[PDB]
Amino acid sequence: ELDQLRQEAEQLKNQIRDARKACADATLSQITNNIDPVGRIQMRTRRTLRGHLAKIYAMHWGTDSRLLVSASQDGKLIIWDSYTTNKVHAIPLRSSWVMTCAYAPSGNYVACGGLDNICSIYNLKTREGNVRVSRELAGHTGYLSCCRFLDDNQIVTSSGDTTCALWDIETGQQTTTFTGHTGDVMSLSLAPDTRLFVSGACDASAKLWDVREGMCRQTFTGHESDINAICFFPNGNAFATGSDDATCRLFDLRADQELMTYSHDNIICGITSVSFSKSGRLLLAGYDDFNCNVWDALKADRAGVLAGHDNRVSCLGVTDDGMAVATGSWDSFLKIWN
Amino acid sequence: ASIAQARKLVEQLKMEANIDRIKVSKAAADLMAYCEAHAKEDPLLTPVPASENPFR
Amino acid sequence: VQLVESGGGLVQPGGSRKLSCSASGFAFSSFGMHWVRQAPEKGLEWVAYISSGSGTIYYADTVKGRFTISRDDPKNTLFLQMTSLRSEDTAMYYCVRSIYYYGSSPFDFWGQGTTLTVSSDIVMTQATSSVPVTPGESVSISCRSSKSLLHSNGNTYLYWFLQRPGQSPQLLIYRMSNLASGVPDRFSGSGSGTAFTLTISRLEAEDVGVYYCMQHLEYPLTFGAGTKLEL
Amino acid sequence: QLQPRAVVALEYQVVTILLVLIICGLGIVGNIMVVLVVMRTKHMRTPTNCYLVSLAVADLMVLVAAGLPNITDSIYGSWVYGYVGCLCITYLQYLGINASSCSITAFTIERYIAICHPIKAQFLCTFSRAKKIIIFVWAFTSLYCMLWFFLLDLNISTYKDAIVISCGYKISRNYYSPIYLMDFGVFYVVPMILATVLYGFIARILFLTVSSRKQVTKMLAVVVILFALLWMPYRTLVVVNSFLSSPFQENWFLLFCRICIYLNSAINPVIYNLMSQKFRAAFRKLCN
Amino acid sequence: LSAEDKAAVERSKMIDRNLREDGEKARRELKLLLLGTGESGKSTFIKQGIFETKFQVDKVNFHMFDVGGQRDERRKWIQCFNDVTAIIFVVDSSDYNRLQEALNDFKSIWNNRWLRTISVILFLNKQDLLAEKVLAGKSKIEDYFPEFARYTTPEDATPEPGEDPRVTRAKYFIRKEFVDISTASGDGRHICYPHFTCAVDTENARRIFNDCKDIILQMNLREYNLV
Repeated sequence: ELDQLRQEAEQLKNQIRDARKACADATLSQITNNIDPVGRIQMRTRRTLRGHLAKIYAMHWGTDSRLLVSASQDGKLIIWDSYTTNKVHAIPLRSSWVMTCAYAPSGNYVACGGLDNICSIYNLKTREGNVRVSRELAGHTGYLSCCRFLDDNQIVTSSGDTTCALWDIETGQQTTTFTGHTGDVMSLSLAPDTRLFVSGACDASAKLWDVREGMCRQTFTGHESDINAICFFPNGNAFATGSDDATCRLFDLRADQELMTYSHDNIICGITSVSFSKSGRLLLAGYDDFNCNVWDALKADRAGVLAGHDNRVSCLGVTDDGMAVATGSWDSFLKIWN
Repeated sequence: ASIAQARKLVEQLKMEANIDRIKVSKAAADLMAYCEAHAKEDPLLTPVPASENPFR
Repeated sequence: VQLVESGGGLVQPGGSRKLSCSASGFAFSSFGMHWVRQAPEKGLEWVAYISSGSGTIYYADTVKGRFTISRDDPKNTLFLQMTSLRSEDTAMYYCVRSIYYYGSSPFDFWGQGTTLTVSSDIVMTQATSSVPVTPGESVSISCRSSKSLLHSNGNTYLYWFLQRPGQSPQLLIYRMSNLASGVPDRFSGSGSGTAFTLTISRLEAEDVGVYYCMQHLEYPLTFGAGTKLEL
Repeated sequence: QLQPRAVVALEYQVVTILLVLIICGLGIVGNIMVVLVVMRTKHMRTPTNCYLVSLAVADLMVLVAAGLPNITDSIYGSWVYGYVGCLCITYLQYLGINASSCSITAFTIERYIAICHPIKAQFLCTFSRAKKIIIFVWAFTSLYCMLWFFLLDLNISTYKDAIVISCGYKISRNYYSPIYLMDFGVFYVVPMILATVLYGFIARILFLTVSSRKQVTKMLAVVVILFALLWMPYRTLVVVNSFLSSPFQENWFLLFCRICIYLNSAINPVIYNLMSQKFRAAFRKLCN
Repeated sequence: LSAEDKAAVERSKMIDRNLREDGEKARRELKLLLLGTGESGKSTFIKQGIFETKFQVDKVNFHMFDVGGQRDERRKWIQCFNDVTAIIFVVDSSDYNRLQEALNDFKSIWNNRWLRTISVILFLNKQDLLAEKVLAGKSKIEDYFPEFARYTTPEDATPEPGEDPRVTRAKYFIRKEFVDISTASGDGRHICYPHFTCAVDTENARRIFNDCKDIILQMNLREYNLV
């Protein structure tokens, strides 16, 4: 009974591997060897954001490329005016163990969550003049990982269990549940058209889901350890994953293959955050050695090093217009690079 | 029973096997074309003058 | 959100009287507050300002040294102490809320007002005073400034207020382009630096009040003469 | 007095110059080493590092401002610098030798609070508190050494064949008993007594991993003995001279006292940083 | 530059003052993390998603945290519990079937890369049931551990005045297992503090207070250049 199913699954895996091998007509490095390198990238810290008194664990830019939300272990969200370094708001949190924060594309709400298993949504534009909890989303059985807004009413969350969820903020219910992982889901990334999203987990695999159907489409392997970050390409046809094996990998949706591997012999530390530039030419990765590295996406060469953080760089962020990069670390400081 | 999980895994592998895949060279060309088409208007790759920098 | 003001009456010249405004429905400690004077048959005038933490206090030149503003945070009320009253202070006094963060609308809510009866600046000019109107038509109200209100940070500081007959002034447009909450999409504003215009489309019966033009580039804040639309 | 001066027979010359060059160079490179290690490494924001960079700057001041004029005064015999030379160089001399003592005092007090009252020290001893203590130390010592600005001079003891200029005192030597007695008192006996008492408290706490308790007690003992013994000759000579009829120069005792000064200043980096594990790990991560 | 900008920066300064006050208030507490399986009794060992517990000993505030409802196999949320004062591990004694699992869990926590400098306070709960199990026979710890055939109780350490010799040997073997795992690595940065306790003890808070004082003393012995 079970033997036939196991044999069929093995045969299907072999067939898909053969399909990948037959679709691998050439290597990206061989094609891109004739492309001129980007040279040396020298980014200087332009703003230093102070006010957090604990480890910063999450950040998220706004759509206007000015407002910035950050989360830290002291139990408070701070909304920053990055141009003037002012603090627009300071939102207390019921649980001090916050691991994620999101900024709505409309700029009206922010979301946060962590070890309390609850996604709390805060209303920023109220007639009373203060920030108030809209509702508390409940239903997850594990610690709440990264969360991202689709619009003012739908949000996609990842938990410490092996499931992702789609929520309706107006009614506070779980519309769709995404199952299939065999480990703790750590990172999320939304496609620019908000029709697909990718999730990285602790099973050393990444999966592609569609929102409206709730069905897994593609599965990507190649990492030897836990995946901690994931980020789409600007064109929406590729994505990059960072893991704990000191290796960034570029994956493809249309070819369903590993496309490029970013690694150095001098890097032995895991990767915390992964982000792209506006054009996708530069890949920025936060590392455990207190530094952030800029990788040429096509040529897989190091372009520059970002240094100046005294602890673990825990989060990365690039503005929509691509003007600046904001890095947050465990030393309770956030720096804006340009 | 694990039979349901095995059937689910087999069905998922079956629906993931029937995917219209393109060659690696075509995707590499598409990525190169996208990167070259947007080489400008990339402040990180091509720095802007201080008059155009809000973080000066 | 409710602002109730009390303490008016008839005062002999040279006397002293204190006005009080009670606030409810919002976080009083997080908002700055102003005092605005209406005059019996004239336009709005600015009196005083106190910050959220009472760090900064500003006064008009006509009331400096004789008027005092104070704030009580535990008991959500605002006080205005008047000394050496002249006949020029016979007017109606309003209390206006303000918060002043990035992307906010400062002059959003106004109080009911109290009637008091006794016995280098920027000139904001509204040349037209009365415009006959017909419902369903579109009209424009112009505004001119002695100094350009466009700042080096890219923001212009123009505020449009509507005062219906027998009611407190109501905010319409702030920073010349941002529509206030609760304002229908009929109203729109445009301008550049010195010349400004408020555009109204599909006029209704609720737009019969007097429109005012305010600047917020520097203290003291100045208002316009006022344009009245009559059906 | 007698015309032909007592000339160096070119053993005093060489011996003096070599010992000063050795001690001062080693101390200078050590203090620059600790400052560079704490500033280049990422995680040296601890209050301990504030105290130890204060002590390193004070020791560098002492060395560069007190030991190097000895080379010149040896080769040439006179003080070839000027009036402003004596004022500035001597302000720096005294400021260093008092700021070193104050830094030692404050570091001993915080060692006591951290070892004998660990939870209170965790809630209390921060980097801002250390910065405040250090700036108060430096300001209150700079005031005293401005008081030194107002009392120096170049004394001329001239033989009929040749002249000697060494910068000395504006008024008689016996009027300097207040400055020197207060100097002795605070900057010598309060750190000595404080170190003995508080480090004995630390030792009785430690005695009741015992291997971590073994070497720390002998390190504390050698710190106390080194401080007391190396600082006694200069301070006691300076206090005794203010009460004698004609003071004691003798040109071989003054070398002894000043060498003790420079040895303390050169030895402080070794005994406060190189003997630790934090500094050694920082040097290993920094310098392969 | 502008009046609205000045008002905004004044609001930011007020927010800064509030943040500094809140951080100063929250700074003065010691944080402890509590781990152990269902069998442990970790819920009731101090009489006074995320579970919250607060107790005060000698005017010192302790803030103990218990993470419930998660999976005990893989624990990757430990990285947010770094820089705590101590980790409290409660071991269900007198349960010979899961002693190996408890030892494996202690080994996994001790060798975690985020807890290299964090000490562990170890509690062996309800030693009473261990006493009846070793006094009544018919439950051989020899079967579950083959090393309990040549082991003899140390001559140096002493038992309770009324304690039987048979209880003490088993207690010392169980403690020795955890001590051996603790001393197998760590390079001396963090140490373990074994403790024997039962369900009716009221002195566990003082034990935690003393162990925390020892932990902070060892931390300041290295932070301040003494060792």
